[PDB]
Amino acid sequence: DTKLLILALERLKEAYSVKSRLNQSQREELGLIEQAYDNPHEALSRIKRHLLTQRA
Amino acid sequence: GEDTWMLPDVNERIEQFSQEHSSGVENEDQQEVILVRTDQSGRVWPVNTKRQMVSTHEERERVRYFHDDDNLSLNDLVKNEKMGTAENQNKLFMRMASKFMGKTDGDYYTLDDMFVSKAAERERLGEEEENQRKKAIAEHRSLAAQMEKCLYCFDSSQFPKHLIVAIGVKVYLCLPNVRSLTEGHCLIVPLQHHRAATLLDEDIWEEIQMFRKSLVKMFEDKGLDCIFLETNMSMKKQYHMVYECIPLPKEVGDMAPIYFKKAIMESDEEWSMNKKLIDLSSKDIRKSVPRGLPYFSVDFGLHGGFAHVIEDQHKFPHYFGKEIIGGMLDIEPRLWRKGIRESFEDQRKKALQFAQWWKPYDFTKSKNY
Amino acid sequence: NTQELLDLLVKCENKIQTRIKIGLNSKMPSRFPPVVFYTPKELGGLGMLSMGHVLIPQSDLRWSKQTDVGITHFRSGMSHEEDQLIPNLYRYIQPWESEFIDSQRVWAEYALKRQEAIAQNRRLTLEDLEDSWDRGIPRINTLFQKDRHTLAYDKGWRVRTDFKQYQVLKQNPFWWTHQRHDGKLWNLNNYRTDMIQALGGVEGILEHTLFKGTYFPTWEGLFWEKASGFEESMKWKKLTNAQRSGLNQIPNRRFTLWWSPTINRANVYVGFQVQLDLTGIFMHGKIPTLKISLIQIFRAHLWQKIHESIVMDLCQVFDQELDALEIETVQKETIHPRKSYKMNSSCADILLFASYKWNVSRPSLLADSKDVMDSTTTQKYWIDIQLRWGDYDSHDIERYARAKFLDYTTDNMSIYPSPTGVLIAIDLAYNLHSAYGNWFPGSKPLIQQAMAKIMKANPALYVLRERIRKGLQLYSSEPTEPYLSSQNYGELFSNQIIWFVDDTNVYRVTIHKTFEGNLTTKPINGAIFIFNPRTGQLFLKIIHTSVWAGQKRLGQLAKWKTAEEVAALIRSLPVEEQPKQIIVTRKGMLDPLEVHLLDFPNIVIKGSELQLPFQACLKVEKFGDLILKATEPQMVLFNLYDDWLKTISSYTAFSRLILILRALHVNNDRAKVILKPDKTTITEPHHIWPTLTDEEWIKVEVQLKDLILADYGKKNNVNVASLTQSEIRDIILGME
Amino acid sequence: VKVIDMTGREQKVYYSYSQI
Repeated sequence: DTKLLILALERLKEAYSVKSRLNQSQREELGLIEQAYDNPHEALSRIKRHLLTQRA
Repeated sequence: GEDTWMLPDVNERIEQFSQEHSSGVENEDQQEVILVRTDQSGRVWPVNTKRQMVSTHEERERVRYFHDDDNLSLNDLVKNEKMGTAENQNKLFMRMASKFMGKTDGDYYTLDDMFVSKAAERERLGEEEENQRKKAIAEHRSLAAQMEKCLYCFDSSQFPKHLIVAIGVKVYLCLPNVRSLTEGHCLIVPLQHHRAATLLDEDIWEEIQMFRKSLVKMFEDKGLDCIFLETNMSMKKQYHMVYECIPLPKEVGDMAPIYFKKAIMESDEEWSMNKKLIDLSSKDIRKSVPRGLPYFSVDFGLHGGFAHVIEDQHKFPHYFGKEIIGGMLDIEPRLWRKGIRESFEDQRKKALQFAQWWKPYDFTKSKNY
Repeated sequence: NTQELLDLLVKCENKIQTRIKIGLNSKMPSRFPPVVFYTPKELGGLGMLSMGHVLIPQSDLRWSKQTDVGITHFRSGMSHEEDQLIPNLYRYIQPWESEFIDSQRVWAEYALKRQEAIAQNRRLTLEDLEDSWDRGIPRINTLFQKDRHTLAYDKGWRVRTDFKQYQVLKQNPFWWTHQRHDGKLWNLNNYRTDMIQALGGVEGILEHTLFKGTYFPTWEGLFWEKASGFEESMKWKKLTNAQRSGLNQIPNRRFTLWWSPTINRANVYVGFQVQLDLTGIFMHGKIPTLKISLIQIFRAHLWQKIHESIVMDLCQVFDQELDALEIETVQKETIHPRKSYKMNSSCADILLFASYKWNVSRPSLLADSKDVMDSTTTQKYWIDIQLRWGDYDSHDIERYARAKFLDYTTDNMSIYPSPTGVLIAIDLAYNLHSAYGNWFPGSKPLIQQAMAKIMKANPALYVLRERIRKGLQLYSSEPTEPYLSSQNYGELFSNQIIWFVDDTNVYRVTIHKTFEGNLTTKPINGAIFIFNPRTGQLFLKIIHTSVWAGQKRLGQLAKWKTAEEVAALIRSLPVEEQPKQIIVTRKGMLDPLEVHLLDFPNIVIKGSELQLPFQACLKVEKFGDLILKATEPQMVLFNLYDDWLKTISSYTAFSRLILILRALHVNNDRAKVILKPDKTTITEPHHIWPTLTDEEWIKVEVQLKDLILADYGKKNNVNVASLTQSEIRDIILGME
Repeated sequence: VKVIDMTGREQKVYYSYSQI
């Protein structure tokens, strides 16, 4: 699972290689990415909780 | 004992130093701190201390293009040009970058015509005042702010004080603040900020190489190998110099030239100007990278490795040297991006294990009777 | 095979090249040189890839260089052919049909290679591998990818990258591949390598550039920058984006400056021309930012300040060589300032009065070696100095010199004292110089030696060169004035006054604990070390700790303060005692010392790569006690040869001195045992070293040498016995 | 500025370097 998480985050961050000029929604995305790197067992529990319960 | 505990051998060398006892002002909240400006090349220099569009023309004739052109003597070009501004180009540009200029309509009022018209006098020694505020207060506050939050700056706020193993004369050995990527991770750090090895002086670089040669000898008798990393980012942020040492097994360190050859060539901008992958095998860092522009460099034990003049800072991570090593050793990503902190007194007694490795190899004293 | 598409490639290439042209105006007038596009980025060109049958004009292969013989011309590559024709990509890109066959070899051949290597029980290494680094559809080099262990889970990756177009608003041409799994899949090193040969080699390209103007020694160690110009975050965060019409042009500044001897050509921008009002530089057309960049470089009347400098510094030779020639006296005309860029005619700059009458040789080049025919012509001789700013079409200086000489002398637009004279011509864009005119005995080799000195020594040229360099943001690794090295050492004992200067023990610092247990650092007293090798004279200015009060900390100004002390000394020392050369152990001191000694331009300043053992000498107790007990700054003097020069040759005495200090550096008290083999050995109390006979000195010299070599062997981990006597001597002298 | 000659068999004190 941890290996699959790292690959997921890397191909997310590749969208932001273009420029340093970011809006609010994009800065929030990089914040969430960095947290997932810093604490994988957080994000993995949160991802799995989404699948079981989120529908709207 | 958080404020008091240290390795005995470090305390002894402190006792040995102890036994040897047997222009502008800027009043920074109490003290006095003499004004200094740094150039691109990292040199230190002291800082000395209506409109009418100016009479730019003589009678149907042009005789100056700046109001102060006629005052400077022959040598006063020379003195300034040896200690000058980093660039003096943007200062005209930044003024003409202000709005309400109209526009250059192609011909008749080119950017040249604008520039020549702009070159009137700054208001009553305004050039000196703007230079004074930029060179003095801005650099000194930035330097002081970094100094206060510095890890490696000896007497600063945080300073773990017990990860010190050695203390030579002007550099020392330290151990990292975080969970320490490999087993015997250690650092070679100078006392003062110098930001680079090319900005160092000869005596300090000679003393780093004595530590460098000795650490290889220690790990070779245990059967390991060494990689010495130096990452220097852009020289405007004033980070402290650190010369890392990351030991890893022999059967992986044989591969280490190959992996870095690949990584450096792919590391950065395609269509880069500066012809990537400088070879440091023979000439060494001090005379293969110019003084005062950023670089990454890597060394493989005794034999020098590669260097890479970084450009476009945002695409080249500061953790780059650790990342490649953490790949091939198959370590999980947290250990080099942002680190993992340790137990603040308990787990940081790895220095007991590391000092008893480095006891036969100590060169920083002669009192070993 | 798709001839319809090849025509489109030629069309697209020509369009984008026109877009560059409009950025430099030009409009319809053709003959724009192709060199600026296709020159690789490392040489400062745009690095354009070519896919059309463009060709270089045969005029562009010319290049030239000046050496001690004079100028020499070269004409690269051509025997007769116009066939220099800027390589296509396609020849250097491997067909798919060959790729799909080669991949069945190399992925099998590698498999055998590692199988025997692991049977050999050793790691596969770069020398085994460079022959097949870059082959196979999965490229062989992908095995050494940073994170290969985790990429083994990245299934579905080709589908994913094709679908990225529905998420990322950019578009990318490599939708079919990625370097993580396929590798690079092309390589154009070979393309770049012979693009240079097509354009006429590296030496042929650089004539089209300002490179010669910057006066770097050679093009090897050069580096560019693009991270600290105007293009910082300031440029992009600045409000009012509609301002980007004037300052939209300004990133091109460097490119326009660098290539300027071929953008500014008369043969390209046919039309009316102008002269920049404080310079000799002609301009053709309105280049968008060259006029800005030149006015910056020549700011504050630099043209006149080059000219009148060179006039005075040339006259300074004739101000000394009065009896070397049949001349009585010389005079400086101090004529009106604007003649330095009055191109229409010139007066003389300098005037010379014979004893009676020379012989006039003939009107001839500075390189013309011999013979005489012209009438003796009493009293009057003159020289003129011409500056110019050349370009590619007319950088020949010798044709220029002879042309201007005839033009002014044949008609009344100029006044000179006599027909017997010469004019020097200097092209500041290429640092070429030559002269044409009349000569007299001895004067011709004298002018040769004078000009050869001027073109490296002159401060005003140094101003110009540094401004071009800093304006180009172009940096170098190795270039400096020549280091002091082993083979120079005999020159140190010449009759000139020479000083060594060392500052390594100025800003010493002591760690100590506070009484609160927290650590900190105290500064302590230092000294400035100044020494004379051919006389033994030493000076020692003690720097007491109190001078850094308020400052303290990082001690930033210490090097600047060090130069102040040296300059204060030399200013107050008598003029005849002043050094001819100052040699400094640490290269960082060179710039502070130079600035403070500009009032005395006779002083040569030279850096050493060869280090010397002076650092250890200040730990000798006879000196250490004095520095510690001192409480105010004061100078102290010593002679390190106690009495040796009364019988011993100076370089042999120097050898003894170097030996002693080096031995003390490496093994300290053990060297003292060689100095004090019995406690009953004796000295005068004034002396640094014991009273001994010459035989006794020879005995200990061998012993100290043997210690130094043994310690050299130990720390180099190598046998000493292979070293020759000369290699031993070099290791003692400082470094091999 | 005080100077302290210690070049040999006598000790001398100059008070400006032009005296040297």
